[PDB]
Amino acid sequence: AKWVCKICGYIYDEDAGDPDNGISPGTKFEELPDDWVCPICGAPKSEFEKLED
Ligand SMILES: [Zn+2]
Repeated sequence: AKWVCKICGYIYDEDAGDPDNGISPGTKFEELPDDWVCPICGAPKSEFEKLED
């Protein structure tokens, strides 16, 4: 599953994960932290659109 920031235009890839902020390659969107926000703009995951999946 790929996600996107519908603010800044950043992207999450549940493949590539996010070890940068303590995500492993194969973590899910809503299987992220509560306090997981945008690594860029600081928009919480509430502000992250999907790429349809
Ligand atoms: Zn953002």
